[PDB]
Amino acid sequence: SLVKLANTCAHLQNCSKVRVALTSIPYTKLQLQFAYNLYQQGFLSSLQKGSTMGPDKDFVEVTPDNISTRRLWVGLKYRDNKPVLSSCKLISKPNSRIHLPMEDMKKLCSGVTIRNIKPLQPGELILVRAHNNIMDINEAISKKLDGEVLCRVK
Amino acid sequence: QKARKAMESYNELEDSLQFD
Amino acid sequence: ATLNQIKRGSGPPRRKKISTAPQLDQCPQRKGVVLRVMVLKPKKPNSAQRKACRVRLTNGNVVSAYIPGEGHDAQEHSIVYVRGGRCQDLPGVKYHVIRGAGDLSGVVNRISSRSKYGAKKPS
Amino acid sequence: FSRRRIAYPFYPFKKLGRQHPKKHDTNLKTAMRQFLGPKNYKGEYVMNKYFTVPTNHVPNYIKPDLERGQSLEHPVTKKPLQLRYDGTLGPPPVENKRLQNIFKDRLLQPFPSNPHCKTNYVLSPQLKQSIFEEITVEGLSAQQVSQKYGLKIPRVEAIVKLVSVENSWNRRNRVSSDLKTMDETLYRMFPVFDSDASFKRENLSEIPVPQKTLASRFLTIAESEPFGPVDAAHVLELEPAVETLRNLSTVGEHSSGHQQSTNKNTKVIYGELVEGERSQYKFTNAKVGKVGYRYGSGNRDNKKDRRIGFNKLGQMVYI
Amino acid sequence: KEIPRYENRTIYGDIDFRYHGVKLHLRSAKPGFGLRVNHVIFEICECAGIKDLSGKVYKSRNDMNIAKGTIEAFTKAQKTLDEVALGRGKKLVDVRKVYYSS
RNA sequence: UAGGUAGUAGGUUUAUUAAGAGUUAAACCUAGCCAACGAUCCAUAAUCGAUAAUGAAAGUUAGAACGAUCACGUUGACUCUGAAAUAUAGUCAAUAUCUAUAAGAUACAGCAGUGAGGAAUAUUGGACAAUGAUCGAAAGAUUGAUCCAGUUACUUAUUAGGAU
RNA sequence: AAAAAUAAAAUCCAUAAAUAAUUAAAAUAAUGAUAUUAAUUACCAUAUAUUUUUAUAUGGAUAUAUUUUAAUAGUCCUGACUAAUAUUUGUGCCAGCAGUCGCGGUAACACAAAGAGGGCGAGCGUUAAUCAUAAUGGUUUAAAGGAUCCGUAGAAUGAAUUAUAUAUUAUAAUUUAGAGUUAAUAAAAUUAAUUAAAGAAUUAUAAUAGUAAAGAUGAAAUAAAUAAUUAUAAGACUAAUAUAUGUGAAAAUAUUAAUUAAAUAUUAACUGACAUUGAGGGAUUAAAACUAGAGUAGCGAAACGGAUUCGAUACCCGUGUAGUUCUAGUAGUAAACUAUGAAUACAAUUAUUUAUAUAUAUAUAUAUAAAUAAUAAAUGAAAAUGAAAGUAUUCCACCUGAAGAGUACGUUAGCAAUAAUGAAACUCAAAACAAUAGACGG
RNA sequence: AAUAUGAAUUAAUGCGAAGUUGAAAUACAGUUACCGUAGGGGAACCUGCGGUGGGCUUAUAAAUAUCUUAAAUAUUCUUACA
Ligand SMILES: [K+]
Ligand SMILES: [K+]
Ligand SMILES: [K+]
Ligand SMILES: [K+]
Ligand SMILES: [K+]
Ligand SMILES: [K+]
Ligand SMILES: [K+]
Ligand SMILES: [K+]
Ligand SMILES: [K+]
Ligand SMILES: [K+]
Ligand SMILES: [K+]
Ligand SMILES: [K+]
Ligand SMILES: [K+]
Ligand SMILES: [K+]
Ligand SMILES: [K+]
Ligand SMILES: [Mg+2]
Ligand SMILES: [Mg+2]
Ligand SMILES: [Mg+2]
Ligand SMILES: [Mg+2]
Ligand SMILES: [Mg+2]
Ligand SMILES: [Mg+2]
Ligand SMILES: [Mg+2]
Ligand SMILES: [Mg+2]
Ligand SMILES: [Mg+2]
Ligand SMILES: [Mg+2]
Ligand SMILES: [Mg+2]
Ligand SMILES: [Mg+2]
Ligand SMILES: [Mg+2]
Ligand SMILES: [Mg+2]
Ligand SMILES: [Mg+2]
Ligand SMILES: [Mg+2]
Ligand SMILES: [Mg+2]
Ligand SMILES: [Mg+2]
Ligand SMILES: [Mg+2]
Ligand SMILES: [Mg+2]
Ligand SMILES: [Mg+2]
Ligand SMILES: [Mg+2]
Ligand SMILES: [Mg+2]
Ligand SMILES: [Mg+2]
Ligand SMILES: [Mg+2]
Ligand SMILES: [Mg+2]
Ligand SMILES: [Mg+2]
Ligand SMILES: [Mg+2]
Ligand SMILES: [Mg+2]
Ligand SMILES: [Mg+2]
Ligand SMILES: [Mg+2]
Ligand SMILES: [Mg+2]
Ligand SMILES: [Mg+2]
Ligand SMILES: [Mg+2]
Ligand SMILES: [Mg+2]
Ligand SMILES: [Mg+2]
Ligand SMILES: [Mg+2]
Ligand SMILES: [Mg+2]
Ligand SMILES: [Mg+2]
Ligand SMILES: [Mg+2]
Ligand SMILES: [Mg+2]
Ligand SMILES: [Mg+2]
Ligand SMILES: [Mg+2]
Ligand SMILES: [Mg+2]
Ligand SMILES: [Mg+2]
Ligand SMILES: [Mg+2]
Ligand SMILES: [Mg+2]
Ligand SMILES: [Mg+2]
Ligand SMILES: [Mg+2]
Repeated sequence: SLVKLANTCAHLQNCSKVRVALTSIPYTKLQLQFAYNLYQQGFLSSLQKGSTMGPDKDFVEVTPDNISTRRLWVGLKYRDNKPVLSSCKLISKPNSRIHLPMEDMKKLCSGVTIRNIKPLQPGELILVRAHNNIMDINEAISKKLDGEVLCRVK
Repeated sequence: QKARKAMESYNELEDSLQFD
Repeated sequence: ATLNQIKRGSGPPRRKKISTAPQLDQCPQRKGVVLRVMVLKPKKPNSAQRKACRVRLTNGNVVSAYIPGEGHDAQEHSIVYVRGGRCQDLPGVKYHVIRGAGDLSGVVNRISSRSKYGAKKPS
Repeated sequence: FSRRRIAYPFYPFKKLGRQHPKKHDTNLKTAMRQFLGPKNYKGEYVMNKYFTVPTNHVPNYIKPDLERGQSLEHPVTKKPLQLRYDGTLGPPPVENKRLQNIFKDRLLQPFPSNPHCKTNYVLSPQLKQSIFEEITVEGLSAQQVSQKYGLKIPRVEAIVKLVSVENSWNRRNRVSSDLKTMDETLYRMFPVFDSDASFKRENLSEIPVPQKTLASRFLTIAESEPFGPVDAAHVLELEPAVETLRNLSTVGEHSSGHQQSTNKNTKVIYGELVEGERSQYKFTNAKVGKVGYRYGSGNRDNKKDRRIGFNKLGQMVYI
Repeated sequence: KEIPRYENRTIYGDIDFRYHGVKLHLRSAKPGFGLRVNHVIFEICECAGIKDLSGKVYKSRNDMNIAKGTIEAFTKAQKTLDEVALGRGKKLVDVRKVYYSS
């Protein structure tokens, strides 16, 4: 759900403003892939599965009995009195989805505004979804993949 | 007319003094 | 507006200057015949006896044209050429007559800006 | 704020006082006569320090800021002379310290307000002959001579071309005394090039800056991932910059690597020439869809960007 | 105040800053691009040492609030490459600079 | 301009055509078809480009010039020939003019030119030398296509004197 | 530092044109309209050397030299936007100028000129036109949230896992977090419609004794009483509680009871995305108004009178018709207001109530929601908003300077008043909001 | 029947100057203003009915207060004592 992803992006911005160290997001495959990319790119300190009440200390198998109570817990980073994850916005919106070929993704990473999408800025992460997998735009260009430009994180 | 436009000439005149 | 409202017509209004000489019918100038020469009083805070003229254009439109320059020899039945341009202090006078065209002569003894007053170059 | 400003000298000068009614002089004209000094009966300005050319390979460029407008000196002793109350020229009261230790860079800077413009070094008549004899006789490559004397390859190729013209001129006695006099005078006005002097040597690593690369792309990679010029070249989809430099050094006609044969693959026919025919037909194979004048092409003749060219005879022709 | 400058000539990336009624959109530019911005921003860039910049001011164009907004944008809306790298624990490479390196 | 449509929407068959189809004509059935994402109606307009103008760009404007396409040759309909024409043909009628007064001829949106209208747009020019087109076996003939020149700062470009 | 001005003349050296010779190319088998061809060369020709080019020497050709020879730009502008500092004259709100702001009433940088100056330049200016010049927008208070909700289309949007496919979509299976169904348990007595009752007072009438003034107002005057105690009749209204708290989609809703309908929380089970929003459409919708029939105490447009006033078509007083009430309808409008559409996810605190639950050493304590108040952050033109007017997403409505105008015309609907829909021309460079400091306030 | 033109005839409105008759609005504007609707009046406006605040949140006391070693002891103290 792109709506759920929009909710998460707005949630992370709200948490950054108040500087909470730990927050939770909905437990779904898309959310987990989104969070994992942020973690590997250095935007998130930690990524743990858990429940509505907090991160799990020991592994808890997820089943239909507890799926409704599952959450993903992410740790936010702050350095030099500045939040590392300041902004998080969707590019492809629920009411206007954007699919780009690899050629147009290369132009976006080269300073060209494609379909009103502002080009990639220094230190910014743009995520792309291809065949239900989320990857950095630079990785999609390396794999010659065409995909939906989901969001940009800075 | 007096108040508003009088300063246009004086404030440019202030800049005249700057070169002086 | 929402994305669907934009799809249905919603959008920013366009900016393009509007015509201020509708009676010319998108022509640089139109010939006309002076119906009556008149003297009009500027709107305040201006004071003067502004010379104007009512003119019937070759397209049937009747307009009020300002006669520029000091002194004019325009009369009734005189052939005049009317161009765009309003007289700011005279409401309803939206046009100018061209000096040195038709039966309207150039300004007598004009030295500066002669081309604007139909004055030929002195030898 | 802006107003018309008569270009009065920035430095102090003797302004006009009370004037006889028929002089009709200007403060600009009197400031110029003070800069120029007296004019002799021969029409010369001997007191001006710029009237005569330097003869020691050191350019005499104007230094109004450092001399504060004092341009007069003794024509033989080169000792400063300034205007006095009597209306005569004499020694200045205090020596000018700004004119005795001038930076080396300033000496080569002709325009006071632009320090990014410097004169070039003149090559001595000996270095030119050496370069000419090495490329032509010894058979060295322009890349070698360029890397030896610290001269850019185009300049090296130009020296060979010009020395060839000087040999033909000297072989037909076309270099007159006046030309020799002028050449020597101009030679003694510029700093001579020294191949050994490191600062005088021309940079040999310059490459044209492309446009696609002029933008600033940034990549976020692992903290310990190595990224070097070759990786950057792949990202920008350009040949390595070192390769560009090497390909630019093999362009000289006498440089190594100069090659042009991949184009000798176009069938050409030279039509039969018969006695009495004033011209020969040359046919060049082409491909339908590429050859021909296109239909409905933009006419630019009535536009500001109309294409203007020059034919083999040098005559201006519309393209 | 000190303002971060990328290569001592331009800003780091693009800036979309709102200062009261002034909407400032500033974009970094290539070397030799010059200053193509509101005249108020031009003077500030000249004093600060910014040589290449593009931008557009929307909504309010009050000179006073453009100047203050610009100063604030140069400080609160910029992040150096070094600061981004340290915060994320990643290496950030300027591809254009590496292309001309040894 | 909110309802529109009655060959109208669909089915079957014949006629017609090289050929599909309510395309046209005839017959018989079904009750459909279009429409507030704008039907029907009215007004306006020749359309477009790798053309021109403008803008950072998306676009916007023009549609003269170059090129592509369509329509028309005073107006309407019809017919003949033909692969193809409601032909700048023929027939009849309409409007205007003309002379030969005939069931007549002409219609400059071919070139030049004239009057009119308009703010405003040119020579009643030269040549078939070139490139094409038509006729001819050829020799050749014809060509206001075309190529040239004339008029007009309408546009563009170059030049319209340097040193002292 | 007031220049005009290296500007002029003059000096040096050129080229164009002319003149002379020569002469391509468009075209060749031949044919040239253009054409008095372009170009080249400067006595012509030739030889040698000679990037080019140059140079020497030769044959003929004139008197040691060898055809001649130049250079007259216009147009707009100089207060600001907008480049134009060297000043001066005439005019005096006249004459005139003007794209915008404006200029001119005797020291005019703006009009008409001189001087000087700034543009562009065989063009310059001007008019008519095209493109660009802010939505990288808004709607509490400035243009702009539909009165309200229900719900159709939506070529609008919308959960989870897995597997395929031709892939942000489709299909299948599976799942329960959204959305619903039923029951259990606890809680509450409101909101609709209907029926049945109660209450204080008011007015009228009659009686009673008892009198002579009463009533009204700023003060006045107009129209066996007033007051008191009884009895009777009629219509309308609903004191305290009470905060419209709460409830209801909004409009609305507070004397009592009853009938019918709807409405809360938690738990259990169940369905398995069945949801959100909602053009058109539908329904409801204060007061006034209208149609028909009843009612009519009090109040009260109008009308008629009394006052006030210089006047008083008013404010105040009297008499008081429609109306206000009920029944059955029409109509669909309000500052129908929170001047703020609905839904979902989310974000830092305190206080106060309410609800549910938990515990006990039984009355507090601990929890989780809701409401309200004051705030952090954030937002904002600010005033302020504060769980939205914050951070985001989805859908609908609406706005594009003022005035003209919610007008005109047409259409649709209505018994009618009217309601909905809804322009253009002309004119102007205004117009509006928040906030600041004053002034003023019966 | 439509489109266009003129049109007897007739409706609305703007600007300009410029007086006149009142004093309706902005302060408690001297009767709170405005919204909807109805009636009336030279004109603004007046009156009835409900609504709104873009007017009254502009909101600010019926007062009353207590016992342990006042010092040879707390008050001093400078890295000390412990
Ligand atoms: K239509
Ligand atoms: K034409
Ligand atoms: K021919
Ligand atoms: K000039
Ligand atoms: K607002
Ligand atoms: K309530
Ligand atoms: K399912
Ligand atoms: K729906
Ligand atoms: K609706
Ligand atoms: K009554
Ligand atoms: K309200
Ligand atoms: K809505
Ligand atoms: K009033
Ligand atoms: K009212
Ligand atoms: K009223
Ligand atoms: Mg003028
Ligand atoms: Mg200026
Ligand atoms: Mg058929
Ligand atoms: Mg049909
Ligand atoms: Mg039939
Ligand atoms: Mg047409
Ligand atoms: Mg077009
Ligand atoms: Mg054309
Ligand atoms: Mg078109
Ligand atoms: Mg044409
Ligand atoms: Mg035809
Ligand atoms: Mg025809
Ligand atoms: Mg015909
Ligand atoms: Mg004709
Ligand atoms: Mg013709
Ligand atoms: Mg005419
Ligand atoms: Mg001919
Ligand atoms: Mg010549
Ligand atoms: Mg020939
Ligand atoms: Mg004067
Ligand atoms: Mg001016
Ligand atoms: Mg003047
Ligand atoms: Mg002058
Ligand atoms: Mg030109
Ligand atoms: Mg735009
Ligand atoms: Mg809104
Ligand atoms: Mg509302
Ligand atoms: Mg409203
Ligand atoms: Mg549930
Ligand atoms: Mg009584
Ligand atoms: Mg009560
Ligand atoms: Mg409440
Ligand atoms: Mg709904
Ligand atoms: Mg009744
Ligand atoms: Mg009364
Ligand atoms: Mg109703
Ligand atoms: Mg109404
Ligand atoms: Mg309304
Ligand atoms: Mg209400
Ligand atoms: Mg709902
Ligand atoms: Mg109406
Ligand atoms: Mg205000
Ligand atoms: Mg009054
Ligand atoms: Mg009043
Ligand atoms: Mg009042
Ligand atoms: Mg009354
Ligand atoms: Mg009232
Ligand atoms: Mg008030
Ligand atoms: Mg208030």
